[PDB]
Amino acid sequence: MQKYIVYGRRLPSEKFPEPEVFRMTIYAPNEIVAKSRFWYHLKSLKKIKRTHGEILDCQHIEENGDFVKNFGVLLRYRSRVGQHNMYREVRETTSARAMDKVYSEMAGQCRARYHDIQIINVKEVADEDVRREKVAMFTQKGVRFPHPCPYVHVKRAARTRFQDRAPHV
Amino acid sequence: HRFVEAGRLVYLGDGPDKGKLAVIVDILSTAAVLIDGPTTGVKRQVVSLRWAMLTDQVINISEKPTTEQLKKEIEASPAIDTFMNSVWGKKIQQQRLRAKATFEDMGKIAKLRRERKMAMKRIAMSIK
Amino acid sequence: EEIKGKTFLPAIFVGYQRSRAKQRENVALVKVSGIYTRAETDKVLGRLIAIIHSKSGKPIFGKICRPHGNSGMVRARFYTNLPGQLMGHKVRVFYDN
Amino acid sequence: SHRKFSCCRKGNLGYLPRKRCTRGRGRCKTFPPDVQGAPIHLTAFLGYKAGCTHVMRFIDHRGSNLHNRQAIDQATIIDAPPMICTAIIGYAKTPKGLRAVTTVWAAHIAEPAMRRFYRNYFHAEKTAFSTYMKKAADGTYIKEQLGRLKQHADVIRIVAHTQPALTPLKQKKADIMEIQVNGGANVAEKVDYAYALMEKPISIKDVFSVGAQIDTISITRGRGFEGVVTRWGVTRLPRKTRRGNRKVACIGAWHPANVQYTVARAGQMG
Amino acid sequence: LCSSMTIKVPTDVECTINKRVVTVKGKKGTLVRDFSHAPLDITHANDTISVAVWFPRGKRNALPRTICSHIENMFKGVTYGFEYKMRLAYAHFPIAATVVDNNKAIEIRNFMHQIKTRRIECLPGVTIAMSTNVKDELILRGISIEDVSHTAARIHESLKVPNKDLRKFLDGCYVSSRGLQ
Amino acid sequence: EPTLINLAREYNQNMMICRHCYARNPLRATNCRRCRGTNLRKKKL
Amino acid sequence: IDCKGHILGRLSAIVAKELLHGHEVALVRCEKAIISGAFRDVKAHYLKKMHKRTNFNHLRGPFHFRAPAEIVRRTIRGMIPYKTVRGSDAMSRLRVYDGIPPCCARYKRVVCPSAMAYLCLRPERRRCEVGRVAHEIGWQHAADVERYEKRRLEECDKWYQDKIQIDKKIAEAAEKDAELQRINAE
RNA sequence: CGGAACGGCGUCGGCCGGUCCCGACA
RNA sequence: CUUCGAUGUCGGCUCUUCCUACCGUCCGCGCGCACCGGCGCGGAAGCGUCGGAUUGUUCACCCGUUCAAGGGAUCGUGAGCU
RNA sequence: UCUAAGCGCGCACCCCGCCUCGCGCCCCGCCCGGCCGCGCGCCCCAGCCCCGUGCCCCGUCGCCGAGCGGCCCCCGCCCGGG
Repeated sequence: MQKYIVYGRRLPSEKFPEPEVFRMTIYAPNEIVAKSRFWYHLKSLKKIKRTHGEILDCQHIEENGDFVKNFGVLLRYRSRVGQHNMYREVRETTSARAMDKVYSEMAGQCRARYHDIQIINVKEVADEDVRREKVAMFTQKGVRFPHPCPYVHVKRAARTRFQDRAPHV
Repeated sequence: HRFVEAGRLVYLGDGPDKGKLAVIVDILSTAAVLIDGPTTGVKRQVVSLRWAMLTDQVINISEKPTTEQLKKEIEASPAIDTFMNSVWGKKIQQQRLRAKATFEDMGKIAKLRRERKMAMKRIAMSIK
Repeated sequence: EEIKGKTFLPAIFVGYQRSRAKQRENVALVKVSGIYTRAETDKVLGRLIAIIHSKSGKPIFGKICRPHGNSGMVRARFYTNLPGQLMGHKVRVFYDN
Repeated sequence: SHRKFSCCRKGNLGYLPRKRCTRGRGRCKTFPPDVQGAPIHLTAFLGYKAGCTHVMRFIDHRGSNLHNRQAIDQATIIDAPPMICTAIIGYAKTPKGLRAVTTVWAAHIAEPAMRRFYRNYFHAEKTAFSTYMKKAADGTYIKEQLGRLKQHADVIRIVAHTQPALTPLKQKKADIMEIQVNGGANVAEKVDYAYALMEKPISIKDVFSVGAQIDTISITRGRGFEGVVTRWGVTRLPRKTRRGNRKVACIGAWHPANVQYTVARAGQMG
Repeated sequence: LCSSMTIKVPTDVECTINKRVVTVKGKKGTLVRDFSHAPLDITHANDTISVAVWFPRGKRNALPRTICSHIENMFKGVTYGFEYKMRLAYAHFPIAATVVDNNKAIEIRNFMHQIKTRRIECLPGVTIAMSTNVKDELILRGISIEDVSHTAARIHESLKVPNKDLRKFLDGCYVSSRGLQ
Repeated sequence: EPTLINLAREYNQNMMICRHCYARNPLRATNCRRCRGTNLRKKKL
Repeated sequence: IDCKGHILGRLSAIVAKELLHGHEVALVRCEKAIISGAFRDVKAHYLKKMHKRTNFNHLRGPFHFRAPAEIVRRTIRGMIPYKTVRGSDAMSRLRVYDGIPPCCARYKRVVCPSAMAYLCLRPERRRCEVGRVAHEIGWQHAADVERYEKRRLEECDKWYQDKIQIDKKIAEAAEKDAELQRINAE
């Protein structure tokens, strides 16, 4: 939901005076979950527990949302059968908003919650590179389709309920 | 007729900017769209196509036109005027006025609405 | 009667503030017409309302106190307490005072 | 556990409730299908069972042994004195079923019909039809009301009354019965045929034919309170049963915990 | 995404599409088929009828082509007609087929020496004639493929051996040729 | 007779039977129409 | 309320609430209400729901009314506290009819759009009209209701042609004190 | 719609390989 | 576990109901289905599933016939009986 | 390619009829009397033919009549036989 670049390292020691600083880009709802996800990875990836480590920064990045881009995300998710790898493309104005779409699609179709899914990388695919037909259908220059759901103006009927005529669509 | 294409004037059915006029810029998916309303009050946002009912007028638009380029075209195009002078446009203006009515005003109108119901009975009886 | 040229906005006394376990007869839930949203309820909040007793014929006055849900229903308190045979009977939020 | 030996239930449950008939005499309940453009005919007649005789008949049934052979068969005589038609009811079939438009009565109704309308004719005030005979007998009333039947009715029936004076019965009151007129090309053909018969006798010879089949409808002979063995046909229990052999031994099982409607019980037979 | 298909209107046929009712007018008659059972944007477009289904999911994609084919069968049937040929097949007992009415019904008798008589009434718009030059054959000719096809299925269904082995007892009336003339 | 026996065999003998469903199914079938997706067919002469 | 096209349950719940607000609702053309789902399944539910009956005495048991307005009424008696006086009185306030009877022909009819099946139910959810299920379970007046609603429509249109003509005269009287109210009514 | 091993050319979403303007014999 | 200041304890007789995991009859389809028959399968609980010798027996077994499925209902059925 | 849209035929089963009961209601007769209400286009949603309104005051001034739609009222026994 938000997008954060979290910097953290292991605590300084006498055998290793300067420890390596590792930066990860974590998409998370809040700073505390971003820090939590960072440590989950740095425990498995580089054997650094939070107890044995210091987080030196959890910066929030406010990416410009003026124009739509195509995003391409690769993730690893866990089913009731076993872990699977997956590449999902999404067209959204920003990367933080693109992870919301991906997480929503993975919750609805893959029944996968945020804590199961690990995001290997997010990237901006160009219109030429898009590999999903849902994404590619709208990359085309002039895309015109009737309103997908025009009956959805039933938002009038709750406030109205009775009406003299049944409304046309 | 009436399609989700760049430039279609869209009435905003719901959301923070309900009751407002915007132009579609790009279609993220059938579900969504990026609209902006420089002549009106809508800032640039991605809304669900559900919240935006299409209007007949489509404004000429340069692809991916920012706010400043979109404003120049939205101001120049006579589409917003044609819609606002239309039957839907006039209703939207009438609906806008109705919402800002105090309890004192609601009473004023209800007396003047009863007066009309009775006037039509007086007129319909006259039409023999 | 005290109320003769008092114009009023139609309303209905739906029922008492209740839960599926305990009923609170002190506060009565009123559906004011033309008000479908909790934010719309502010315009008719703190206003005099009355329910005409069906046996007596005389008005039991009261005031609208606070909104009940997101859909307009308001919570209202009456000078006595509504008898319970008056549910569905109309309440009158006067345009004047 | 199961019964162990297949046997049917004793009794038809479509003849339930087995109660004394509340209807005064046999009623027709349904009438023969109307049939469009048939020859115009009257569907029913009222009669009184007289006796039974036994007849010798020559049976021309090919494939039966008794083909070109002779058979003595039981036959039931039903006395049918002519019936005076007294009225004409029209029913319009509606969403709620047939609903009668109106019933138009003759300007003169005979004494046996009037007798049906009062419990004791002698001590009766005799006010029935008093205003109606005055409103009718001008001719115009009947025609205007018959016109209402032609425009707003589909099922035209004739209301007839038996004449008990021509019978050995001690009744003295006419059984009043509606008889449907079937076969008209139009509704107006049925009402017009009915007017020809109004206030006039109708005989069985016109209503039915020899060789045709008829559905007799009547209330049966009565035997009063009767036991399960006679009323439903249940088997008498062995002779040593204490409390008697003339009963259904179990009226059900522990579950369902109430006696069932399908279990034979003592009550009115006939 | 629009799943589209296109059909080309023969100028022998003048066709009018209102709502989803399609009427074709041709030399042998006028056929009217209503396609309002499904969601389609059928368009006249000069000489091309395009079915055009929109947002297709699993079987919405299937619809554009069946409709386009159901329309070209209408065009072909009005222009040339449809003739389904049915040959009575028998061994010991000859089937007797008599065309009755104004060639609008058929009676098939002597099926396996059966006392039953099987009259099949042709659907409105199909006429049954006997073979003029083929022998033991019925010609079903009409402007509608669905009418001519259904009428012939009923004629086949009527002549069904009761029990037996249908593989050994392979008698019955069977459609032999289905074709425009 | 010959061709008519072939036309009858077309309508009476040339088919594929699903072993579970027992249903008649076309000769190029892969899955039975009724025994959904049941792939086991045959037909005997 | 004309139950033409109204989803049975979704209209009933809107009506049951209005019956409990003392609103005196009457439902016409119940035969044209819609039950979602394949008819074969909808009929099967209404035929399974008729199998429940008190074994000892079916006259003591649940009553299965085969008429469309009587099915529609039992649907509302489920969403109403009928045993209590509040709900027993509310059930009294409801009048339900198949077709528009002469009693209800001259009332102004509204339609609740939220409960209609065009707006609810996706194209393909296989709709089923209540009247068809009624004739399968055993209603006997399906034909008679149509024959009367064919003649009702015929008068309705003749009346409408006269009504368009009379309204022009009503609308033509646009000059009076009514303009003064219209200017103020803003 | 408690539920299994196993089926599905129901429908959506994936992962990994093979061919296709050397047209997926003409 | 629930009942011991008591819920009468097998089979038969009598009587109703219920289930399907269907034996015959019905409808399809398959056979190593020529026919007759058998046999497998899906739908189907409307009707039928009887008379007897021995045994307290349910069961068993045998004889017979329009050839004869299986069960539940406080192991249905004692102020009904034996 | 029997199915996905569309369509035909289709079971001793199911539902309806016929039959048994029938609360209510209806028409009529006697009687023909009060009381109450005030309001009608239709279709279709992948044409939706110009929409996204309206009503929003059942007393809050509405209440005559007309016309329609209601509702209520109304109807003996004893005795003797079957």
